[PDB]
Amino acid sequence: ALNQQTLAIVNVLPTSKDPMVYGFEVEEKPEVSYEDIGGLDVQIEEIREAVELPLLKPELFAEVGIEPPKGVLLYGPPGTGKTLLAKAVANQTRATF
Amino acid sequence: LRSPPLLVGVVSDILEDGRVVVKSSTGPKFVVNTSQYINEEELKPGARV
Amino acid sequence: LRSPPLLVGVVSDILEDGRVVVKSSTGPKFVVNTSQYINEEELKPGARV
Amino acid sequence: SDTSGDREVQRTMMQLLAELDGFDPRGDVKVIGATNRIDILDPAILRPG
Ligand SMILES: Nc1ncnc2c1ncn2[C@@H]1O[C@H](COP(=O)(O)OP(=O)(O)OP(=O)(O)O)[C@@H](O)[C@H]1O
Ligand SMILES: [Mg+2]
Repeated sequence: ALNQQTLAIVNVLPTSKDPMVYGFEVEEKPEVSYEDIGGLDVQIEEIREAVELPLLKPELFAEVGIEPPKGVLLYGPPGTGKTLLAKAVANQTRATF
Repeated sequence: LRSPPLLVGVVSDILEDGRVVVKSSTGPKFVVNTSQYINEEELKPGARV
Repeated sequence: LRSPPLLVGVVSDILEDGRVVVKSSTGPKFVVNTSQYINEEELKPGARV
Repeated sequence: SDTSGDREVQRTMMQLLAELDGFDPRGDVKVIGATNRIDILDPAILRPG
């Protein structure tokens, strides 16, 4: 931050980049939450092993000596669901979605 | 008519110093200070102000 | 901090008559004549000043 | 793929699939969609939810 009058170095800011709506949105709360876990239930679980399990139990991955997955690619015909899925799993972890 | 214009710009980030970084439409980005009519609830990053 | 902002130019051209065309970082170029602290021996092309 | 008359209109279509009902909640839309055939429309508009 600088004083505009004379270009004086006032106080060093936060580097904070330019995230506006971009990253700021965190929604994971209802409608879609962890009482919408009716599926397609193996497909939801796969997400949990990949994602929640290294977050919550990060140490199991050391014991075995692997890395956790880098991503869970959900795809399918529309409406069947994958908006579903992603949001419930996020709500359970409660992290930076 | 002689009352002045007020500058529209869009909120880049929120500073936790009581300040708001606003990326103005001017071209520069300005660090500006809140007023009593400003509150965190109605601000968002993406807030025209 | 209050000091007049010493704007940066890059010796974009030079002349043997005292004048040195500095492309200023504002956008445009200026032709300015250098002080007695700095000399035209010190001013080579590519020299940020 | 490898068109611009039927590529670009598909990446603004992919945006729609996905904004009209997507991530974002609800509100009060209720989007009234209107069309002349369902025989040259994407199967996501065609289905309910
Ligand atoms: N298994 C499910 N049970 C109930 N509701 C579901 C289920 N799967 C999806 N839905 C709901 O169906 C509605 C419409 O589907 P949505 O657009 O969310 O899906 P998608 O397969 O991720 O889509 P697109 O391909 O269009 O991006 C939503 O309200 C969503 O929560
Ligand atoms: Mg979807």
